[PDB]
Amino acid sequence: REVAMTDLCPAGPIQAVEIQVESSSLADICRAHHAVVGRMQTMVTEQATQGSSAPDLRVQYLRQIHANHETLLREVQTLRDRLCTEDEASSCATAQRLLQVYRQLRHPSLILL
Amino acid sequence: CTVLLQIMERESGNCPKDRYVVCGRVFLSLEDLSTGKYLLTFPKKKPIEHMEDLFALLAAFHKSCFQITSPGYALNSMKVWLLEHMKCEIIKEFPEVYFCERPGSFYGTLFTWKQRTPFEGILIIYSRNQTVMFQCLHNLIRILPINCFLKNLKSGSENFLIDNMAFTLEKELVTLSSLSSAIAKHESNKVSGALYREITLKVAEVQLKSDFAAQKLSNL
Amino acid sequence: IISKSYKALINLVQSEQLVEKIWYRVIDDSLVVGVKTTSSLKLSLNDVTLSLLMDQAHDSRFRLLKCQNRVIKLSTNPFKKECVQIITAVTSLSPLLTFSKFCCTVLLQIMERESGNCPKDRYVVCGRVFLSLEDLSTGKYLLTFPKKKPIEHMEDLFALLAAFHKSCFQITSPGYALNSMKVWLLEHMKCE
Amino acid sequence: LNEAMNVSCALLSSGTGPRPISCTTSTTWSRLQTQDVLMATCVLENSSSFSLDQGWTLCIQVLTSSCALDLDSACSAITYTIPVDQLGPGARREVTLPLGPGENGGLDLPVTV
Amino acid sequence: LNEAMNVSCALLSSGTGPRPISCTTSTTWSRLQTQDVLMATCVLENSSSFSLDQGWTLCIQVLTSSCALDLDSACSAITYTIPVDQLGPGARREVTLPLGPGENGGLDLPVTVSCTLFYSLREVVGGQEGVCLPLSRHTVDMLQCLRFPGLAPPHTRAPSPLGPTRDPVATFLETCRELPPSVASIKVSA
Repeated sequence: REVAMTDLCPAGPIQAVEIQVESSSLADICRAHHAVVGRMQTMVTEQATQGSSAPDLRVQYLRQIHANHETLLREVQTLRDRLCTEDEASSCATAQRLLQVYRQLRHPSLILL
Repeated sequence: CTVLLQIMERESGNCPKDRYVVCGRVFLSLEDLSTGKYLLTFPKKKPIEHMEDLFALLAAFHKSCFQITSPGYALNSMKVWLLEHMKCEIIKEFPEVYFCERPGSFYGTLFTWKQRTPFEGILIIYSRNQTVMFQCLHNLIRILPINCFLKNLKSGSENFLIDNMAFTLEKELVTLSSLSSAIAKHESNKVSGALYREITLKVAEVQLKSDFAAQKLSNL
Repeated sequence: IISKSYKALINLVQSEQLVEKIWYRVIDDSLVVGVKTTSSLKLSLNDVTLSLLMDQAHDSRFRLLKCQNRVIKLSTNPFKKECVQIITAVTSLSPLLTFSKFCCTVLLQIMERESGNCPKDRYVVCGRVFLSLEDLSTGKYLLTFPKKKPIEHMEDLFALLAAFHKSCFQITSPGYALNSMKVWLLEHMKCE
Repeated sequence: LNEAMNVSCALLSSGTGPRPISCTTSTTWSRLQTQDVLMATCVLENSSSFSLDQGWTLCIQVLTSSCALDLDSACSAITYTIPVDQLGPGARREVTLPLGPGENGGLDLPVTV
Repeated sequence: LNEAMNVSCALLSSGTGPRPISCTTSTTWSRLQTQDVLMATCVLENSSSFSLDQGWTLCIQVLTSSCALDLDSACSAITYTIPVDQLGPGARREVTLPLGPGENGGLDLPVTVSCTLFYSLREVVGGQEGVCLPLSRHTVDMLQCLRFPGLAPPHTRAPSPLGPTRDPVATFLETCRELPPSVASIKVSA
């Protein structure tokens, strides 16, 4: 579907096309995301060296994205340190939380502008 | 038969490296078998001292990988079930392989036992069909503790897959923090869409790793 | 009333034992079922088969089950005189040991060939095999070689004449006589 | 049981069209590995109201050539037996079988399934 | 050796779109027994005059999931191979080999078929080993694997597969011993 987003771009929300996938199995989401990201890598590297580049805002939302990424980065680092120390509940809730982080990140992923 | 070993690089998405090697040639004849020389035919070739012969087992035998946890209790009854009940010989050369010599319907079966964190071990069954892998878990489940949680493993152990997932996500989150930090010095010096594209390609290259490790974990 | 109605179905469809008995062995990863005929059932006149059928109580899922059909004719002490025709199925085991256990039922189907009406499509339920891992862990049905060299339950011969890859060769020695066979068999091959 | 009697009675009567349950089979070439294999689709269809519940099972038998010989063949016939579960009215299954040369490049034709 | 040199030049040189020799790798669904299975038709085509005569052989090699897994998989990959015997001008052949579900929906999907030819003279007469030309490396993604039963052209009653509720070895183990939809998305410039 088409989704125009004004607080990404400074002037013109291009009417950026969003691509979604919903399933019971997170495995099939991993796979179909993996496939599509592959196809977008291909398209963007064949279009680059010919196509131009739009400007961004530089402000507010790239910083929102920085903050919400840095909290999860330090959380993953604390989780890795805990996995190295090996106290108790070796890796069950750790897996269940890491995959929560994964799902959280995947829903918006690579707004390409 | 000519033998041909192809080598492909993963890291380079250019398919640049398609190196082939020719590692020699196999001749074989009905006479050469008629006179043994190559064959593995059982109990005569019990004392395993040509390691090629071990390797031709661990190739042609159906394998099956199993996670074991006795969570509130240490696990050493494995070592007794292998050496006394199943009547195993350790191969000295490779002391992590056990060859079953009990002389009814487990003869010529091989195991391996990595006991990492003596609660949480891992057991791998090379067998001469499936019915023999079943006969074994049956016979094993009989001897284990009450809490002992078996599990089938297609594609590696849970500790390694969580480490793989953790690494791929830490890398990706580092790349996105890097995106925003490269934007946050451009502000001090409106963004180059070219720069944004350049960094999204690196982020894509790490996202493909996280998606892969996630499909490994989400089946388990 | 339920019992009345079971028997009612069976009399709805419609004495002489067409079939001696059921027997079975486990070869390695092969189940062999076999049944011994009586003189009444003539394999000259009747194409027969045999199936196995899984208990859906155990089999919650649609696995198709495949069963290979072999007919075995052995002459008994020829040197009237007894022919022994037996009929036998083979399938894979490991698929059926999913639940530690199963019970299959055994269905011998018979169809005439001479009458082109397809008139006579009789069947019979020849019995039921229970099998488990506590059975096989105690041997009891296996054939495990050389311990079970001295062949004295003929079911165990019939299991090996089922399971095995059969191949028939003609031998013509056209400028000799051919007697070297028995020696090759008894001396070079060391046949009982 | 009631329904079973009713299906059975329906089947065993010759109403001049085999209404209640049908089972058509039909030949199809496929390709495997290198060789053209000959497959048979078995379509089971429920036309009538009667839902074929649990307790039902389909048996297929694939009879080779006729005339029992001097030498009893390798494989006289093959049999295939599948649970039909909750078929229902209008509803339908399909099963594919090979008949085809797996041994020897040798298929002998007049074959009944 | 002439024909080898002529063909080998024709492939590697002329860095253009249309080669003389091709290896097109599709995917298909066909039905066996009860399951559906995933086929790769590999179609080898000889659009040139060169006639791959003899001593030419074709190695297809099907690589699974790509990662350094700790224990290992029972089957890292497969490979096939075939003497290509005459294969004159315009002519072609086809080879269906399964990728399809390994034992319990067991199908990790990045999966590449990678074709190669292989010329060795050691075949005809020697004197010195052999040569591997690559040829189509296609990958299979998830998105070719998806099948659309409700949307389908026929609108025919195919039964819903409902892939197996456990592994056979898992059911064995449970017997012997006794929610929201996940989502992902992307945005991209019109």
